[PDB]
Amino acid sequence: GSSGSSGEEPTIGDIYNGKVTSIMQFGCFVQLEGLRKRWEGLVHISELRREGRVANVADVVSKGQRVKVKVLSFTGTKTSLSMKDVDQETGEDLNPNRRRNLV
Repeated sequence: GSSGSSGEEPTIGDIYNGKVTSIMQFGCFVQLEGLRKRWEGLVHISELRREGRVANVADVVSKGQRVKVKVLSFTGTKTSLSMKDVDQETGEDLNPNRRRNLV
């Protein structure tokens, strides 16, 4: 039937609020809030700081700390999230330009 109002699943390009549940030596798992369907994504070490040299995620994020991330792409049981893209102040979109990677 003709009906949308998507909500259960996250929207690509949109920003959402989350929190770090597990800090991995590489990245950190951030759980999304609000959405009905509990979604848990992971933030690679490349999605923390700008093109440079990152020491460790430990200092980058804490356990049970509230953070703002953006829905990069959603596919089946795979939910991506970006932190550096979402300013950790007001949650503004720090992505003026971007191009797909693979289809």
